[PDB]
Amino acid sequence: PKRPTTLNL
Amino acid sequence: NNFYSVEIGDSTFTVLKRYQNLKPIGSGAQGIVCAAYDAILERNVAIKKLSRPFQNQTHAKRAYRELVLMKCVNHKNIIGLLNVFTPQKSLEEFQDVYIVMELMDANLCQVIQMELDHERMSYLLYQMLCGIKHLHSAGIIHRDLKPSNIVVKSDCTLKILDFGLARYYRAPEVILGMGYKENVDIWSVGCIMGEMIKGGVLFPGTDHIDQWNKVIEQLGTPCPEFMKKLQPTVRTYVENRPKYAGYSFEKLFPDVLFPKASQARDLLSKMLVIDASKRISVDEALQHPYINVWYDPSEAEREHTIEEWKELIYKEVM
Ligand SMILES: COC(=O)c1c(Cc2ccc(C(=O)N[C@@H]3[C@@H]4C[C@@H]5C[C@H]3C[C@@](N)(C5)C4)cc2)c(=O)c2cccnc2n1-c1ccccc1
Repeated sequence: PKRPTTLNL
Repeated sequence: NNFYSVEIGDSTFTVLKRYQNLKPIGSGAQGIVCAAYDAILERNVAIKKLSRPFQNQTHAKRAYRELVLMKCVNHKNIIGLLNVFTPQKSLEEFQDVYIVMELMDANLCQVIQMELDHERMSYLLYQMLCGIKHLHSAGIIHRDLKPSNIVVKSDCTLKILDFGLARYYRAPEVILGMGYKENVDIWSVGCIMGEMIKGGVLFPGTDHIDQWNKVIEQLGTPCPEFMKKLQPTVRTYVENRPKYAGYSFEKLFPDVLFPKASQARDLLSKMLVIDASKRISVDEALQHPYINVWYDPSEAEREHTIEEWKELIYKEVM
């Protein structure tokens, strides 16, 4: 539940 | 008047005025790609100028296919068509096709080597599977899925970039010239997920020949039961190769590498299967524990002359 909303590039 | 020109390296982009500040982000053999700001949608887009679409029979055929497929597919985990245009005013002068597309932030190469938790690992794979399932429903089987044609955004969204064929990540049935089915793409997803964990290409074959070696070296020789499916001229070479016994998946992907874990290992051992008839399917992969956490039903469910291709393509553009 609650999918990630940030990814680190 | 509606168009203006900007030089991008040796290429001249002549585009609708809505597209401003073109900067190149990459190039393929299909053509050159710029990010632009679209003033009318108030967001950045990708603009692709097609490389000599009517150069010959192969270009035209491939330009036409891309145009037709983009127009039919529509899904949040697949790069979408926004616009298509040409600056030329008649079929006679028709030279250039521009395809305007959604723009993401990076390809998967630069995210794959970094340290990913299970939640971001699993949710990117879920989105990848959603995009793949939709492609398959439209009768499109990719076969060329790799980190460089999967793209991601800083919000952890993911899109599949294109439609593939029609060599590190390619399935056995493809490098052996066999038939393939839908779950040929599951192999590639396994190779990618396997890469997300080990931190490096699983089967970095220096050549097609070294490629099958590295596969069977890691995974073992395929059973009878596959050779029997092999065409004679290749059935023999494959058969002549030295017998390689396989490691285990605990051996290939040990606990030392994970931040679940035992789960990503199970799914992997179900995707990275040489014999496709034992390889898991997209629908099963989706509902598999390591993946099913994100589930949402609305996301997860001829020859011609060059002039004739040019006419067909022109219709698509107009
Ligand atoms: C390498 O390109 C891709 O992986 C790539 C990305 C990710 C990305 C998107 C944008 C950038 C990028 O360099 N962005 C920069 C930021 C944001 C704006 C555009 C430029 C320059 C800027 N100043 C403004 C900073 C990098 C990767 C797409 O979203 C993409 C979307 C549609 C078509 N092709 C795409 N390609 C690509 C693939 C193969 C060949 C040519 C293009």
